[PDB]
Amino acid sequence: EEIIWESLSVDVGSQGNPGIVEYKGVDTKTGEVLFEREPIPIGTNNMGEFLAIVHGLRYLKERNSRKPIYSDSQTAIKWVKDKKAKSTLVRNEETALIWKLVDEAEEWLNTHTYETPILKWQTDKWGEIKADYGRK
RNA sequence: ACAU
DNA sequence: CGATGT
Ligand SMILES: [K+]
Ligand SMILES: [K+]
Ligand SMILES: [K+]
Ligand SMILES: [Mg+2]
Ligand SMILES: [Mg+2]
Repeated sequence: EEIIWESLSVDVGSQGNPGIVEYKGVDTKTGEVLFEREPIPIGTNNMGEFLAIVHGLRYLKERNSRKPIYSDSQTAIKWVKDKKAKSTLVRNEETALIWKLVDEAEEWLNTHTYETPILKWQTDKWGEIKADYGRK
């Protein structure tokens, strides 16, 4: 089982969990940063991981790219497969933004098609995903 | 347990 | 040490 180097890798970064959430996507081969989301003041690790995959899907579809996406998040991979982010985060005025983005990401999944393979990055075998923030 |  | 998730 080898790395598919012709791929996009995504990851969340946070200050606290729940806390400030951001995410980015990189070229797995080169590490070039292809997109970065502006920090969202409150969210969870898994909401951010989910938004990162969906953004990757949208980014690759817009560019007519058939590359797969790597994520290290078992949870977010399943949420994308299900088209449903089963987060426990309370809904209130401070979490409104992240929940709006998550709701809109689900809605995009429910209105668009893609063949993009969404693959588990095998951290145990390969080290940290190339999109990692270096904060652990 | 496993994945973050 | 705490948290988010299956
Ligand atoms: K990190
Ligand atoms: K990890
Ligand atoms: K746990
Ligand atoms: Mg991650
Ligand atoms: Mg990481």
